[PDB]
Amino acid sequence: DQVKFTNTYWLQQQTKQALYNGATPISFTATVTADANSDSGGDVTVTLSGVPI
Amino acid sequence: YDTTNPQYNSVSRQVEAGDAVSVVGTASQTMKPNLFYNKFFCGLGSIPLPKLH
Repeated sequence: DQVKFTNTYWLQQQTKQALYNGATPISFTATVTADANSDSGGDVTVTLSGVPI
Repeated sequence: YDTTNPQYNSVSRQVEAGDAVSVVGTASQTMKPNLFYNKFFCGLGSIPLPKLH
């Protein structure tokens, strides 16, 4: 699955300016590596591929 | 807008106290404008650097 971090945008990797596809800015998104289930109290631990450095 | 010097008027009337203005955009949105210009809008140069002793 893909999780999207809403207020944090991708950059152009050389220039370091935020990306904009003309409607909105394109937010950063990462991918779940392995299946992860949530325990009581409602909090999840997950490993993601792609990093918001 | 120059009464003594109308030669240089850029605009139709004079901005006066109480005139309505507005901003172009939406409050906090981050965006990436396209540009248009003419060759003589801006210019660029570079200064040759001497070498340290």
